[PDB]
Amino acid sequence: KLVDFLVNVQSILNAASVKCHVVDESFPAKFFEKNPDKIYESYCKFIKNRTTINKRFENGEYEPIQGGFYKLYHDIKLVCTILIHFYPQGTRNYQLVDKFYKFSSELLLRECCRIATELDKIISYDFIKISMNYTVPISQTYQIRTKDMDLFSSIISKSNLDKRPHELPNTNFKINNVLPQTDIENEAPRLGFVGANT
Amino acid sequence: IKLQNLYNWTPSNYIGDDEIENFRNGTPDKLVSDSLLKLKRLRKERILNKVLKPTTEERELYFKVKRILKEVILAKKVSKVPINNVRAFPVLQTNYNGSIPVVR
Amino acid sequence: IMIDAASSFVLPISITKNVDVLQRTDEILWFRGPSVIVNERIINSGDPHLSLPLNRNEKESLPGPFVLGLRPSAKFTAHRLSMLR
Amino acid sequence: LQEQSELMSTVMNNTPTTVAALAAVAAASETNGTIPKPRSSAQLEQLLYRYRAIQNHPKENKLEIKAIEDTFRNISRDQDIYETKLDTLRKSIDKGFQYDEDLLNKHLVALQLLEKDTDVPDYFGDPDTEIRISARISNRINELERLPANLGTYSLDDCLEFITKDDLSSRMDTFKIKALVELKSLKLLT
Amino acid sequence: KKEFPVNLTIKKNVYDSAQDFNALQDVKKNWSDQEMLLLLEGIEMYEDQWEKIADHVGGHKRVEDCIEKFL
Amino acid sequence: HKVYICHTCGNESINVRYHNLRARDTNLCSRCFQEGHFGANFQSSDFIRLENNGNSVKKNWSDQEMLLLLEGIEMYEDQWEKIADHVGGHKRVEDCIEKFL
Amino acid sequence: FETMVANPIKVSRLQSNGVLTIHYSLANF
Amino acid sequence: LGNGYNRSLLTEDYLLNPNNFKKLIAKSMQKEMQSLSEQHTMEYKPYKNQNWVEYIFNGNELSQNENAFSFMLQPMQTFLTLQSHLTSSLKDTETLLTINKEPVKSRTITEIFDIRLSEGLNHLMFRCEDKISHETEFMNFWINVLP
Ligand SMILES: [Zn+2]
Repeated sequence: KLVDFLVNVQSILNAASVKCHVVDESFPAKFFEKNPDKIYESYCKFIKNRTTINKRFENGEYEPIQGGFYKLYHDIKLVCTILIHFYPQGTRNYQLVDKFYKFSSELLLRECCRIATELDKIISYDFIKISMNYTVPISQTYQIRTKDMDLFSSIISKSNLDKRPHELPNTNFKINNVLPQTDIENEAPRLGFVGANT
Repeated sequence: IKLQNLYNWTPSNYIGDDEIENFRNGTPDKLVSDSLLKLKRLRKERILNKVLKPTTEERELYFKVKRILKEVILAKKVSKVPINNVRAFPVLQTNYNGSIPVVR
Repeated sequence: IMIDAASSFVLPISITKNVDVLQRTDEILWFRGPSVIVNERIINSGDPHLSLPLNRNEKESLPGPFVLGLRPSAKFTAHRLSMLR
Repeated sequence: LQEQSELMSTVMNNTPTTVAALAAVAAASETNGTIPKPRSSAQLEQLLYRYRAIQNHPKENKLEIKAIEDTFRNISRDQDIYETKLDTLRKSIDKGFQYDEDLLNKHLVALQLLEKDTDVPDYFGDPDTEIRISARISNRINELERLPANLGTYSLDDCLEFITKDDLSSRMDTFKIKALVELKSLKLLT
Repeated sequence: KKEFPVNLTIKKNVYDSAQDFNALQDVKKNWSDQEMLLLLEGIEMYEDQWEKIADHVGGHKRVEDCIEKFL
Repeated sequence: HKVYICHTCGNESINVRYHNLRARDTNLCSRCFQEGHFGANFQSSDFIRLENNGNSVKKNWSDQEMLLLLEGIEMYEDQWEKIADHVGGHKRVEDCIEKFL
Repeated sequence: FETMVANPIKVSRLQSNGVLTIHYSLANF
Repeated sequence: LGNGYNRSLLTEDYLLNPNNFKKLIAKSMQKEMQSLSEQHTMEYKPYKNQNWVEYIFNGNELSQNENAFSFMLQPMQTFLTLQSHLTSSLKDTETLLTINKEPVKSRTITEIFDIRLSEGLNHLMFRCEDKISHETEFMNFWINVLP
């Protein structure tokens, strides 16, 4: 079960890396094995102080245990943080690493599991709350106060592992956070509504 | 009043079987051929009556036919049980209004 | 209710020095309203966290949003990447 | 007077205890013409579970609970009748029959066509019958006009594309175009 | 021969109307879209073994229930 | 080849448009449809992904060509010049009527 | 910067739908 | 970087719906949800059909170079209320809220406001400041109430 589970992950990450070549990047040992929140600060320590991800499977660095897929998680996150800081934020390979990181993390998060408010004082008094919660990373836009137009911008495609300071092409820009809307969907109207007889 | 004979409940078990045990001692496929002709004839009488809903006599007869072929796949384990699928299925997708406000 | 509103505006000052990430005209598009962030497109219309059957106060911190998105297994994707070539 | 649907209306409105259909000889027996032994798998059977679980608290104002619990004995009997009958079926199977594939091909195809009410070939003027054609055409238009507009697909071939969190795969509208060619050609027939 | 094609994946079932797809409906026998995806997935992989597909679905559906779904 | 200018901006759709099904004469880029810049009136369900590239050898009649033919007869009810470019312009007048009948 | 009224980008719906991309049809010298 | 310019004031800001929208309809499947920007969990609780969503803003780890926020409200949800849990009213902390330009006074540390929104965008410019310490923090909520 876990033997194919190393092979099926490996067969995807080689074939899903032809346009971006993250897996064939020059990657040293980089033995941190720390908190994944520390995975760049220990690497920033590694830059100040001083075997690739394809060759990690080939050297058998990854065992059929959680730690063998934790190092598989640790070494992948090290390469993408190298490649995000290498490229500027507008190049195609910056977002190609950003697209490959989001896919490979989504591939590793699953399949290892297979193997104070007056409104709340009324509703919890009135209802029974079966609950479900989760985390989501939001994006940002710009905010411009022009002459009563109150302009907005598009979504900046800066990755979540960029960690660069807030530069501004204009200081009269304001910056706003776009909260993502997620719930049960409002019921779409029927097919007679969309495509009626005109 | 039981529980697992009360939660495990389909429309294909209210009749029970009452005919297939006698017929499975011989061939099982002749009742498949003779009842789909009754399903086709009753459907012809449904189109020629300007009616839409299926009768209770052919719906109860429909779950008889699916129970025959299932046990041949279950126990006899037919050498193909042929897979001809469209390899797709309809799912609901999310919808959203635009964020640019309306102009009147 | 009109349809032909502009909703896309361009400031005349060419500030295209640090702007390679945003949406350009080919100048910067400045819309009338903000953006819409959607988590997942395909919903899982089964999955009894959402279906709510009428049989039998509990919380459940599910792992991420990817439970409700219909993803396939890597075993078949390896079975399909072997079906690739 | 739709006694099996008024319980669904009381369940969907989340108030099946404030009225509870007011079961007497004038109300519980008027909408029934003993409960009429509902037909669905669980869409009308899980209703009677919650209807009894709600009427466990009054337990005496509603005399129809004896009529509901009698069919609870009949459901547990006919399941037990079938579970002995399914067991006597699985022993009455001849150890050799060798079910023919090309008849099972004709049995898998003809069953799938007869499920969703289409004409099956055998291979085994006159305005009276003009209304009986147009009553099936208008049957189809009113069935296509109840599908939701946000219909999407999922093929088994998207795993070679490696769709990200927001990638907009190009196979999402391979069912939505076919449902609108069908709905609009059924209006341009004249 | 030019024939109008039959669209069975859009057609709702008439005799039962409870084994339709979950977008077309308006142990456990619920059969969510995940196990419905894993059913055709193991059918594409294991090709009607009904036991390698029964645990590729995820165990909550019986072998008879995979054959009841496949029909 | 046609050009398909994106609605609610001035960008050009490269090879794929999101044709509105209630405005029925507007197209969108993927980016203008991803962030919901089509105005708060439309519900993102009235947007069929249509393509802008030239199709295969003729008398094939893909469902994009079939629906865009079916939109025009609901739009115009005549003027098969105005139907043939609505299919994409790579189909003759003599073929769409030969396809419709 | 708040006296910097921007340029509206008009779509002109007929240009959005079907504009194609004359001496090259040689019948006009 | 503006994360070192975090908010000294403004512990919690609640954008809960009023009980008037509940009591005029109701007389539930809870779905908490948090965002990966270190703060502002957005919990909500619909039922099979009202929602009564709630945008809480625990502004202790929120920045002040990023003052504005943006979300979208339903056409049924045009009313909002604040619950401005500050750090402390050590002085007369001035909490004003111009929805676009219109100041909302209060309902009457924790100050409750009465926000009624119109369709389309809203500024909802909220701020706190102290007279003596002379330190301002800004809150903007680009609320696009749906038609
Ligand atoms: Zn565009």
